[PDB]
Amino acid sequence: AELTPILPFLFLGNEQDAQDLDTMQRLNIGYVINVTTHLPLYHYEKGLFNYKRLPATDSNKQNLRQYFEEAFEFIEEAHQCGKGLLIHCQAGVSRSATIVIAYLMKHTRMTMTDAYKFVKGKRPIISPALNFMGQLLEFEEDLNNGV
Ligand SMILES: CSc1scc2c1-c1nc(SCC(=O)C(C)(C)C)ncc1CC2
Repeated sequence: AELTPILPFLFLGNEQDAQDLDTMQRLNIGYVINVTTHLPLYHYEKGLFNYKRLPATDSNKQNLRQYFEEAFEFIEEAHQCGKGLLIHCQAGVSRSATIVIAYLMKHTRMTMTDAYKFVKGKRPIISPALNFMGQLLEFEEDLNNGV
């Protein structure tokens, strides 16, 4: 089990990490973002967390930018209510790390590169995806130009 803490209230993991109900509970997690389409929402039957599925695939054509602000609003719900969010996808953490970096660019004032470094220092293995890097570049331009 390896639930990396990015911020005190924001956690990053893969499929295997999201199946530990005992560690999720120890970290005061009450929100879960599942950035896959086929995986189950783990522990939905226990009525312990609030969930959100961003239905995405690890494809070169997948748009994750459409989901950014739907996520940012679910993250800020947790930030305010005093609970933790787990954004998880699959082994490479390509999709979930993309959203994590995006939030750190809009709500922390970081640049894309500083965000990537911040996140790689805590979870050292984030496998690459050129499709998502391009979307972050566009997002960085949109924020500096007030959009
Ligand atoms: C937006 S990434 C970025 S910004 C500056 C650099 C990089 C980078 N990223 C990656 S892996 C991509 C990731 O982590 C996901 C996109 C899947 C979240 N390999 C190499 C580099 C070179 C240096």
